Amino acid sequence: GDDRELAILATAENLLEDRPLADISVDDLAKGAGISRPTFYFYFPSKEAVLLTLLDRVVNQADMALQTLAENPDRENMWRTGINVFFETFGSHKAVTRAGQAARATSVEVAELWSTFMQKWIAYTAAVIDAERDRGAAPRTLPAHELATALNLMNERTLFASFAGEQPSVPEARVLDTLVHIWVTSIYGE
Amino acid sequence: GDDRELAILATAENLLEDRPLADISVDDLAKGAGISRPTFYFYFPSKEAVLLTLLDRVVNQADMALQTLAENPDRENMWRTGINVFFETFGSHKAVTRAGQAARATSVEVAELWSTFMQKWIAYTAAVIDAERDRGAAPRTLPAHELATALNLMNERTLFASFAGEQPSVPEARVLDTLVHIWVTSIYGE
Ligand SMILES: CC(=O)NC[C@H]1CN(c2ccc(N3CCOCC3)c(F)c2)C(=O)O1
Ligand SMILES: CC(=O)NC[C@H]1CN(c2ccc(N3CCOCC3)c(F)c2)C(=O)O1
Repeated sequence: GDDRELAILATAENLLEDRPLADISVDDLAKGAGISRPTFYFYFPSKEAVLLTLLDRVVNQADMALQTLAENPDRENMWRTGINVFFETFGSHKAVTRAGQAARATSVEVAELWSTFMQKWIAYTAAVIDAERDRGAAPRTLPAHELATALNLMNERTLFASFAGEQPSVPEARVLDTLVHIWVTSIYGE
Repeated sequence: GDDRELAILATAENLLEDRPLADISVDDLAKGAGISRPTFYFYFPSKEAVLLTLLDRVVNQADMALQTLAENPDRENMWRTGINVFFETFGSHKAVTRAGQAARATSVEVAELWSTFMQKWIAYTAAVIDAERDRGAAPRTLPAHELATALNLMNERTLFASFAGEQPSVPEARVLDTLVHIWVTSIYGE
């Protein structure tokens, strides 16, 4: 039962590494999962729903890793370890990341899923900036929530350009340092 | 001759304010332009080609405005006036901007057009950062081209989220100040 669904999900993630979702059929997904097409539709209403579940797993993986960091005890290193959660989680799931990004234009559930977790991560970013200002380590410059929004959107666009190998992009081996520098200077700079 | 093409372009930009390109037909474009459908196809092979021409006009408008600034004579104000070129140009063409962004996923000519001008604007950003470092006004921190890439991708994503009213986004009345702060602190901060 659970294994057939997992088999579908594993096949989809494996097939997404070689071609986009538009070049993958339900028959492809069923074959790689060792099931029939009617059996597929018992577990998922569409191949788009399979992607939604894959993306949901990846964004929740990143969210739970951030929560783990948040519950635990320099300033540059604090932000680097946190940004790294997203660099490593989405970089370990590049095919799903890329396909989920492109799905936002056509899937309201995917758009709402991405929007929901971006709001959460921006609010937590803003809370950390506020706490940094409260203790006197960061200056009171921009409204923290607007600063947090821009920095998070930067990371979204820059990480996914690097993972997709877009032209232009920051080389993947340089993107962590690049983002950390911009976060640290814009949060602590006066 | 030239007027019929211009009439097609004006109709498309006007129709794109109320609905996406997928909800606009060649018959819509021909009717608003006061021509027949075969006459439309004399001027453009598809409605996607009409969008390409519209976007080409907008990115060249922004590029030429930047060139005008570049040929002419504080540091925060220098970057603000330059970022404003893109805020005003694309903000005066929000429907085309939005439709052209979404077209990158399906149109190679649109993707290459956006990629071409982003490379140009990143290289010019990097050259200004370098000149700022050469004269001693900016510290030698990140490689200037990688810094320039991240900042330009930030502006792309943040401007277009604000113009589209996405959730999350920086309010349009705050996005110029937000971006200028992040550019200035990350270029001049040590
Ligand atoms: C005190 C502490 O633990 N600091 C670590 C920071 C990291 N971080 C954060 C949030 C969202 C993101 N992003 C970037 C990538 O995509 C979306 C969200 C991010 F990179 C980093 C945050 O608030 O905690
Ligand atoms: C000395 C001088 O004239 N400085 C003004 C700066 C502004 N600027 C620049 C380039 C690309 C962008 N963007 C952001 C929006 O989308 C893509 C490119 C930008 F905002 C700003 C640049 O190099 O000149």
